[PDB]
Amino acid sequence: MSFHVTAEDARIEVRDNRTILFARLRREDGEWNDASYELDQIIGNNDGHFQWGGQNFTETAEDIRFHPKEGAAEQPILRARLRDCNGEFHDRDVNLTEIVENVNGEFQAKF
Repeated sequence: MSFHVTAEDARIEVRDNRTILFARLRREDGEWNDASYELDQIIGNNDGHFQWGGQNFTETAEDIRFHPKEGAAEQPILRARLRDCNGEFHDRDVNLTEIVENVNGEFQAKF
């Protein structure tokens, strides 16, 4: 059970009302380099529904927590409370690791 060796420092943060994800990534050289990339251009909130597309949903969301590995499943889910168009806020979750992948300490959006 090893999705990709192991994920360390793989957490997101709120920077300038924008989502920012940083983590140690390994390049083909076999070296581990800590990279940081804003998820604000990858994830998004649509009227309270979690829809990753490219929005600074981080400002319209709370409880900004990312877990790229869930127990033995190593399920990468992004948790965030979004506020629905009615004004109701609820926590949502989406597979962020499946959105962007590691390309030698860099990120690439598959969606």
